[PDB]
Amino acid sequence: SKTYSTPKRPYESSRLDAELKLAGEFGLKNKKEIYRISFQLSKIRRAARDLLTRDEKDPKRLFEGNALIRRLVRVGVLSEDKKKLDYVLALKVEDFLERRLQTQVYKLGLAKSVHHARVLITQRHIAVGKQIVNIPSFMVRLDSEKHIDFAPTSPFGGARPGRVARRNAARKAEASGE
Amino acid sequence: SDAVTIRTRKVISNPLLARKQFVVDVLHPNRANVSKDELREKLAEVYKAEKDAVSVFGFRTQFGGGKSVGFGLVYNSVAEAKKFEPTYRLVRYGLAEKVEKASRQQRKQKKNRDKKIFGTGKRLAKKVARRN
Amino acid sequence: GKGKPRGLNSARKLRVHRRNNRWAENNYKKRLLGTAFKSSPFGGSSHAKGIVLEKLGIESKQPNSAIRKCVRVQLIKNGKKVTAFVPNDGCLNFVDENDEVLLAGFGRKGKAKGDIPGVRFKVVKVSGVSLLALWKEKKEKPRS
Amino acid sequence: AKVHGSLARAGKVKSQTPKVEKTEKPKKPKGRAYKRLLYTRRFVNVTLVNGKRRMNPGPS
Amino acid sequence: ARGPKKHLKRLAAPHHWLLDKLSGCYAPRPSAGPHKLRESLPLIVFLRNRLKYALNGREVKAILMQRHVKVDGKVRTDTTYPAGFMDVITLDATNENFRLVYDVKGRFAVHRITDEEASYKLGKVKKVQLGKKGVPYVVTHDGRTIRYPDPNIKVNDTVKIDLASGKITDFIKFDAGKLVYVTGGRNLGRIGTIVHKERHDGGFDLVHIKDSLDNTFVTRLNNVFVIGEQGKPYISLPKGKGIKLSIAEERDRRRAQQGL
RNA sequence: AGGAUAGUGGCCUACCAUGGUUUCAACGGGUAACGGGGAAUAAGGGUUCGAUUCCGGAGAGGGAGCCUGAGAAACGGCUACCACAUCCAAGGAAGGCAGCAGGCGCGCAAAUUACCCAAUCCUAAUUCAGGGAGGUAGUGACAAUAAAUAACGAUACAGGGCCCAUUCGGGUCUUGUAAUUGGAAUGAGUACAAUGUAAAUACCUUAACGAGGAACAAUUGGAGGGCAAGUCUGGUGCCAGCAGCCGCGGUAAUUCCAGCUCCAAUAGCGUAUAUUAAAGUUGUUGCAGUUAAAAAGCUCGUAGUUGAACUUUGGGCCCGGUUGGCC
Repeated sequence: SKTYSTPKRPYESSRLDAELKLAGEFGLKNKKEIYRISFQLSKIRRAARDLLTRDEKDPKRLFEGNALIRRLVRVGVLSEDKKKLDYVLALKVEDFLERRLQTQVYKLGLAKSVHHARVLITQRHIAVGKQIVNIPSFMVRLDSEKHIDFAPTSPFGGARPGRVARRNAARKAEASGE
Repeated sequence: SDAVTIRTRKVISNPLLARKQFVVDVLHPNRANVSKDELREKLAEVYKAEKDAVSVFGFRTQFGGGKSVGFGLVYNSVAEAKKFEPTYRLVRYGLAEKVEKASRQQRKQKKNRDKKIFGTGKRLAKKVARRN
Repeated sequence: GKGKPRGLNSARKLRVHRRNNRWAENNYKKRLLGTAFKSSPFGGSSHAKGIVLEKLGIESKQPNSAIRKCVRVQLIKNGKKVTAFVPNDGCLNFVDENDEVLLAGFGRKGKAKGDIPGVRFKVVKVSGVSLLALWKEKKEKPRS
Repeated sequence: AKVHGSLARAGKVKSQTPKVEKTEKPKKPKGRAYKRLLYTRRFVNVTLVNGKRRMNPGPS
Repeated sequence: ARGPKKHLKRLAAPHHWLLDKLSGCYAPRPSAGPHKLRESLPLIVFLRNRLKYALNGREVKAILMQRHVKVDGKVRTDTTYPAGFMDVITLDATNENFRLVYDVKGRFAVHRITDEEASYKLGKVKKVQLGKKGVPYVVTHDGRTIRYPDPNIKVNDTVKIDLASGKITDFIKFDAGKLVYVTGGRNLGRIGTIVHKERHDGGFDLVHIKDSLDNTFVTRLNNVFVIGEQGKPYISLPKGKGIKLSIAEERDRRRAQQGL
């Protein structure tokens, strides 16, 4: 009841280039996150490989392939134009990272950087629906895109300015008619 | 307490225990988060028990806050409550007194001492040499 | 016809052939006969505590030239006497005689390492503290 | 195999080093910030003669 | 060893009670009773886990020690009483008569029935013997001995029992064209109108069955249980009727059935 | 044939006969051997592990014997012998943690003499008692999951995309560097409270307090190749030491000792041992055998392995399934 694994060659500069580019583009702190997405993608790919080896119009193929496709579609990784169980193999880590929330925050605006987006998420701001979320790796399901907003709490979306403004109001505005 | 907004989901009647058992859902923005006894009052006000045939527990808050969910009971009589509900909940609600008993290992030591049968007379006077 | 039997009922010959021919790789022979538990001062263990009998200067193998500053160590669970290398410039001063050390393997899975002849182990700890820590002055040796 | 070797010479160089002390310098960021830093330092600034780059080039 | 086990761990309990395993600890061991350990359902499970009338074993005991609940017209205040197939459970709270039957996935379907249907139950005769003083008796699947039955009641037939008097009202023979409720096996909970039978002396008599969808299958006669004729069962059947809609049909349903 | 057994049976004996197993590996020896479900790693085939959280075998220091009972060859039950060992007013008496917690030894190598029956369930003449079973917390970097250590501006330097497509007009902006500076966001940590709980501690909630660096300061390994990362500085000078391997070091060390800079993984990183892949370097899939290791000196020959071709083909006529494709 536990799980995860990592890569083979510890070097190979081409990989390092690609990984660091993805990390800079998507606001990541580790290679473990890219490794995690590649792991998920590998599970998906080998499942679809087995199903494609099976016969067409085979019940297990139909069932599990339609299920996998439905899951990836409702996450938004697999576009609804390509729904045939071969782009599931053609998928990529960019296509998953684009559906991460941090990336979705930035691309939806609202943060003016992916690093600012990560900070806002982990600082008890952005909520999804009404549930507050503090995990950049969240995988929006294509429908909460129109529900990502600042929280009812969380200044920039609501109530008390918190600490710094609250204290500077007393350092400054109270300190007027001493 | 701004729009405390209690709701009761999944209501089951249990006549063979004489209760209504349900799920309490509190929507509690911008306050000190629940007040179980406020729930007891607000819920007896709608289920007609006045305080004490109502038992309620579990009450986890959603991450981010503003909402909590727990389990709730409302009985048809305080007597039925005092016989069916357990004593730790009755103590929580003040409808009973938690007995002042000895520690567990002390009770056990006492039992193991009392497993040895005697009291008659002046043979009392030489128990300094039992185990030493 | 490739020597081996291909017949559908030749599985006995094939597997008995394997059984007889697996006794030509070193790892299999080691595992099965048991050489860790019979030979090998560490009885199939990774580490072993020992008492320092002596300090030693082993002259390196050619074409190098140096003295490697090892110790003769008596093991506690076997009584076997063993040479072990003290790395990390100094640390022969941080060990002393009749000190309890902890030895580990010197890396090459039995066989010896580099220019040090006869030596198969290295010192990791002295009197409960790591030589790395003592060398980087993160800790100091207990004298009392 | 060998008893004779003058163990006095141990610790020679580490004792004889001209001890230099570490310069206190600004604090480097840690984590996500460091990856940002490296992405900049790689895909912004440096290259070298007609096809090349180096990441720790000595002064020349 | 050294005498019989009194405990039963979570993971060892039959899968059709549905609780939790990894060091979740213990499970309720059915006491000795009319039914077998695995092919049974204790009342603690029927009441805490299925109906949700209770949350704890002490609550279940508080229920059972009030003569509220009775199995086959008899109270059975035992917590781990093994109730089984075609057993009638009667609660005067809500006047709910529960028949224990099987859903198609093999769990114990919680069938609610009328009092007139709870008046009786059914029983598969396991053996027919002469007892002492030349008195014939039949033994059912629920360990019920019945003396002096109709002499035409041969083995594997089923019997209608009045449950207040342990007497026989009517019997149904084992023949082709008779309904069947499979008890035990992979094909547990299916209902399929015996096609024919395969003898195999000394070798576990087999039965070939045919669902209403003409989905033929095969089971073992020890696992077969007749209940009536073609299209005229003797019990109210559960929601599903023993068809085993495949996983594909099931998802087609619960996607087109309802957007909720 | 009898006896014994709950019962079968050389189980035990009486009489009788002389059989039974074995190169299709008997018997014997070894096992750092409880067995399985299963674990690790594998394109596929496979190799290794499996003391364990299920299942069943055993055992309660070693042996043996037995009472009671439905059930024990019982050990938190007796009897004896052996070995260890406690109390003593020396006459005798009482023992068995491979249950719980301790932490004497052994060692490379493993936690609190804690709280509780509130859950899981079990036992009992039993809804009420008991339960170190079990749960709860404490220690715990065994392993796993998520994931902070900072984000955004303005002025001085090196560039510019797009809005009004009305000339160098304002700009919702933009890529890096500052003994430049701002207000914003917090949480880790304290903590009134309630919640949680058998009762507490924590988690989830949450008033109040809680960042500007000299501060709430991330290490671990390396920078010759393999193998990402120094044609920098100082020291030492076949010494000290590095180095898994190849190799550095002998007065200009890209390898040692340090500083600076840089790299890799990162709350994790090294080292040792073992094992798996790599290893088609065990080769059924799938090796090799003239000369690199290996064709027996040659023939016969049993087991084993392997073994030529041939026996109803072909043609029709209907029935009803799954797929297409007019509409």
